[PDB]
Amino acid sequence: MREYKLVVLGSGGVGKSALTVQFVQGIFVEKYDPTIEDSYRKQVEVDAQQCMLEILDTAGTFTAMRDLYMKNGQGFALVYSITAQSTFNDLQDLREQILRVKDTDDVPMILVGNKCDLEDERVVGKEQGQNLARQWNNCAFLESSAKSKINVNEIFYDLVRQINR
Amino acid sequence: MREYKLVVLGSGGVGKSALTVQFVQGIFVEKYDPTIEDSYRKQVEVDAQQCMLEILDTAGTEQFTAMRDLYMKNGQGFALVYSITAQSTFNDLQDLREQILRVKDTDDVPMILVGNKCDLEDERVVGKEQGQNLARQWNNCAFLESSAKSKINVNEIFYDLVRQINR
Amino acid sequence: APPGVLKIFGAGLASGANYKSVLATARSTARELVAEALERYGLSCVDAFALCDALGRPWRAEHLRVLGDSERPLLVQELWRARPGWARRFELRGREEARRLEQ
Amino acid sequence: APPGVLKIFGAGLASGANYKSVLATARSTARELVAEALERYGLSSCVDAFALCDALGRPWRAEHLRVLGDSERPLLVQELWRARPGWARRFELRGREEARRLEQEA
Ligand SMILES: Nc1nc2c(ncn2[C@@H]2O[C@H](COP(=O)(O)OP(=O)(O)NP(=O)(O)O)[C@@H](O)[C@H]2O)c(=O)[nH]1
Ligand SMILES: Nc1nc2c(ncn2[C@@H]2O[C@H](COP(=O)(O)OP(=O)(O)NP(=O)(O)O)[C@@H](O)[C@H]2O)c(=O)[nH]1
Ligand SMILES: [Mg+2]
Ligand SMILES: [Mg+2]
Repeated sequence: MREYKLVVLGSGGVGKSALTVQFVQGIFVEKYDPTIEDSYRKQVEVDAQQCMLEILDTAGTFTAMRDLYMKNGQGFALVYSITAQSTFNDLQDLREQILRVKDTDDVPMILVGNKCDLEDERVVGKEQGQNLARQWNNCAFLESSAKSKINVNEIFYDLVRQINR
Repeated sequence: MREYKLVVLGSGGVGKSALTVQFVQGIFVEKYDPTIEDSYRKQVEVDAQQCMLEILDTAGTEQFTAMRDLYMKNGQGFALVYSITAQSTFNDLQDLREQILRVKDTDDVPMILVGNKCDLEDERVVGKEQGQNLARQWNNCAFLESSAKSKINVNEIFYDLVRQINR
Repeated sequence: APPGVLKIFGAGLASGANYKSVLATARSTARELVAEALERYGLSCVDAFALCDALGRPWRAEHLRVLGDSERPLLVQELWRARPGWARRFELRGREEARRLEQ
Repeated sequence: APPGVLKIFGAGLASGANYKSVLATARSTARELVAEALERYGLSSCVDAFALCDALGRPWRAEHLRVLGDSERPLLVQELWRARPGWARRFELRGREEARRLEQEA
């Protein structure tokens, strides 16, 4: 079995932990406990292949430990809350830091817009997410909800597919 | 203040701990319990200069001690100790003498030959003429007979080693 | 006295979990962290669980030591290391099974 | 595994004594060794007042220590762990109260 090391990054309260836990355990985390650093191991079939995912659930609220995430991780999910405008703005500097630390403009990645089930609460429209995805060397993009299990599997699937090239 | 590494070697029961505890703590030990490996530190003056001595009170139990190899390599001065009460202790010394001379690989090692329990004149098996001749044989070696009970030559054993190490 | 992060491993405690991390000061205790980790794996109950210093190599812990309640685990981590060759981790285990595996 | 020897340091109990060392097996407990150490230092259950300590520091006086529990097997404690780089490590025999204090504030 081939291991893929994946990293979930983004500002506090966006749903990195909820996305990870939904993917790995199949339950929805309601409580808000800010993560320090959780790690998960899940086996998936991704295109006729048995893959072993190590997924790093990182801290929103720890710049010291951040450099090690980026040096060792092969795939990165950058996650924002469609509810929270600021969370989107903070992603720009995350992209640039991954690229700075790895020294390549060609890193497997996916821009994740979380909380799409909170439709009556949008502050970041799908257009905004695509426009940045475009600017980011035409990077991959999804809107997701960890509550209703929408594109949750996609996030980590797409990442594996990308490393596979 | 120079550090002096001193090893008290010999067969069991000869009075190794006794000599050391006397020299160091000023008291004479009662009962007899097998030493694994003990270490003492005492500051004393020799010739106008105050010195630090690490004394290693070693094991009688030769079969249970392969650590012999380390402390011969490490030690700067040796006091080979036999009781004048048991002949084995004296005979089991030429072995030890050569073992030191082999490891350091020289006959010119600071050394003092020591015949302990000289207060027990009545149970003497090893003569003084025997002890002194073995010293002449051992590349004209330093020799004393000492009593840990009577304070005979106790400090003179350790001062002599220091004096021999001064080079 | 620096505040580092301790990776607390869940030796069969929350499905596909591997470790949850916990911030620890030089004044933090085992018992304070067993508390912080238990509500982190989502599991007083505190009394029946133990923070463990596990050692193995190349998994299966070859030996472990259960930490005392008073012990400061940051110092246990930062001031000691495993045998060279050997790996080391902190482990949250039920008290029963932890004491059982010390012997 | 091997029936090794452990130097138990007598950081001030009897003047002169640097260390006295005991035999320890893989099954030898801390309390067993406290009992043999006190006997060898010259000191019915005066054992419970004394502690076997895993001490550490730069090379000397100890910068941090840990009091072994009575159940703990000391040969394993020294064999399976090591000090961090540049640090010395020795077993110490101490009064339990002295030890529990230093275990908390150093
Ligand atoms: N309705 C809804 N709520 C969500 C969704 N995703 C996450 N949440 C909620 O948002 C809150 C924060 O979620 P969490 O996963 O902890 O976000 P986080 O990015 O891991 N926070 P941190 O980085 O500080 O550890 C929780 O109450 C969680 O239930 C979603 O898709 N829909
Ligand atoms: N009369 C007399 N008795 C002595 C003298 N030195 C030691 N003893 C006695 O002989 C016994 C053994 O002495 P000890 O110092 O234990 O010898 P050891 O060489 O250290 N034994 P081991 O090597 O097994 O630890 C003790 O009970 C001690 O009192 C001495 O000079 N005179
Ligand atoms: Mg989180
Ligand atoms: Mg002795």
